[PDB]
Amino acid sequence: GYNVAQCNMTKDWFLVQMLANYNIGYQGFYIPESYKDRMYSFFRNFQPMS
Amino acid sequence: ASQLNAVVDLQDRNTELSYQLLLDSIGDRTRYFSMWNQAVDSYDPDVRII
Amino acid sequence: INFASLAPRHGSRPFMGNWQDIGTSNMSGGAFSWGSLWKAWNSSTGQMLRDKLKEQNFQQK
Amino acid sequence: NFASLAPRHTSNMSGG
Repeated sequence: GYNVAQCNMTKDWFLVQMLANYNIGYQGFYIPESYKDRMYSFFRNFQPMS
Repeated sequence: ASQLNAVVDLQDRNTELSYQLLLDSIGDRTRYFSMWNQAVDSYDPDVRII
Repeated sequence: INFASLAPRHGSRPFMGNWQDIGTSNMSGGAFSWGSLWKAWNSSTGQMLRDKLKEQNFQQK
Repeated sequence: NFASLAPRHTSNMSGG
């Protein structure tokens, strides 16, 4: 019961990546502003599958 | 006059990758500039993910 | 604490955000400064290239 | 002092 985003990523790792890249996570998750999320940023390349 | 080499390059830095990330950071990356042969590699998302 | 120290310091001047910053947004009349940029299978190329246009697209870098 | 020239009318890898 430690997964997120309907994928294999744990809440810990997702939280750490989002905090490291967008300063997001201590005040609720949400899609970061586009200008903060460049081509090599985290969220853009995240792709859950099932 | 003085052959005091002003470029001290190590083999630990990855200057190529550094410039790759800088070009993404400061400006848009999608657009193509022919002069520097500036055209970032990319796959078709309907091929990477079916 | 002057409450000041606690701020990212960017240069000997503690960086503190604008005073008039608290906030309201309800329905009509108010909107933000960063915005929405936004047969079959024949030609192909212009299309691959456009899919690639889904990244940062304007400014306010 | 140099106003006669003016027209008249840091990034490290992270930092959010």
